[PDB]
Amino acid sequence: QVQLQESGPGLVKPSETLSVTCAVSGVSFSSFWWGWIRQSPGKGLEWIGTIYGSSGRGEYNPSLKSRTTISRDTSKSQISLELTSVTAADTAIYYCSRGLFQPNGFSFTLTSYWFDVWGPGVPVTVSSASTKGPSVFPLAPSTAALGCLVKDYFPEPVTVSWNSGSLTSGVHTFPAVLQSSGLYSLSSVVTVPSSSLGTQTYVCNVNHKPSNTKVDKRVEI
Amino acid sequence: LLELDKWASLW
Amino acid sequence: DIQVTQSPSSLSASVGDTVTISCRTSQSISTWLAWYQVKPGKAPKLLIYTASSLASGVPSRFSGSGSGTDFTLTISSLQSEDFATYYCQQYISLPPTFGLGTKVEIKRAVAAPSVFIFPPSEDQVKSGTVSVVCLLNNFYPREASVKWKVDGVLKTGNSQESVTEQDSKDNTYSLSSTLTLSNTDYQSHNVYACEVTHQGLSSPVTKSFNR
Repeated sequence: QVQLQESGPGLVKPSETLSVTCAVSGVSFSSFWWGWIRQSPGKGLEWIGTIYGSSGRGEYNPSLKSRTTISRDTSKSQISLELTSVTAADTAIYYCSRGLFQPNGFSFTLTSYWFDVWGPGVPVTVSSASTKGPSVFPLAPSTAALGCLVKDYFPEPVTVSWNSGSLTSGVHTFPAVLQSSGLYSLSSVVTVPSSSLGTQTYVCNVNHKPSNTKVDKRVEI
Repeated sequence: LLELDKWASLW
Repeated sequence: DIQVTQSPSSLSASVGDTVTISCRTSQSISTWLAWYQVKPGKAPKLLIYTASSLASGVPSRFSGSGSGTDFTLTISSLQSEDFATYYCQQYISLPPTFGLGTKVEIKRAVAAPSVFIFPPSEDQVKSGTVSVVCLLNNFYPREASVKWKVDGVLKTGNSQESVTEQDSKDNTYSLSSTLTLSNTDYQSHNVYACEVTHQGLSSPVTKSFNR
């Protein structure tokens, strides 16, 4: 029935405007309320605002109300979120959603919004950092561990395989941590028999699409 | 008008 | 300005267990609580609304109850697909506010971590900024402790930990601890130790190297 689909950029610079779009379908867009919800990398879910499909009127989060503008477009059956003067704090996954409400009986008042359908959400990162490829450094010493250090790159993500993907057993690629410099950094390790060391070859394949850089690094003793 | 829209939606 | 406190932040369970998740509110919200399932790289899904009304297309396993300030989500006979993060949400009054979530994870036998320390490469030394990596591999539960020692002295700050999600095969966790130092700072000290503590360990493990 109802199907949502968020759209928008991946990168926004601080102080600029964040614009994401949501396409609804499989229902009368004018007969329901639609809005935006977001979740920050570690912080919880945060409702931004919801509006009526017909009038475009609605309600915003008081904490974001001054910077928020949720518009509608009946043609595309589409709503848009214009968040002005963003900072790193506005880095989040942005979901589109339908806002149902109920009579808070017996009064002629209404409940607030609960959400029966969400979109997959679009990720958006706010940063002034420039595009930069990672530096790859090897991590070396019956069982033995080894890996690669992929650091000082922007933006997310980097991909890391071992022996062109032919080595996956015991592999662990850690989530990227945002260093104080605005650049990201992670490590990828893999457990291997210490007996095969010195003979077996281990190469981590680091690929950073948003900056072309494709690096193969052989991890030795 | 907001509350008015709200109730119009439900009917 | 209603605050919503969800608990626990995470709970471990086995398939078939009945799991419960509490949701408390700073003030009364009548029956206006919703529950949501969120799996990684998946659209959030409405489980329950009106505190106890099961949403369409949701299995009977999920059940909600409570009113006023105390609420509870119950999943009878936990399924494999149920392993995910769960959020509560009030909507009696504007603005809607969510709980910080409960991560349902797979219960598992205790497993001590395998510790490994990694000295910096000569290449990174030429960078001017070196990284000392300590690895805690395949352990359960998640709770662990890592301390950095330079020439016997505790090194606080300038450390960053990262933790993987529960491994698909053995349901264990792995952890990386990275100590970033100035090269001059690095070349001025000799021994770098990584002290690890975990309930699977009968004693604190220390992996170290001499520059």
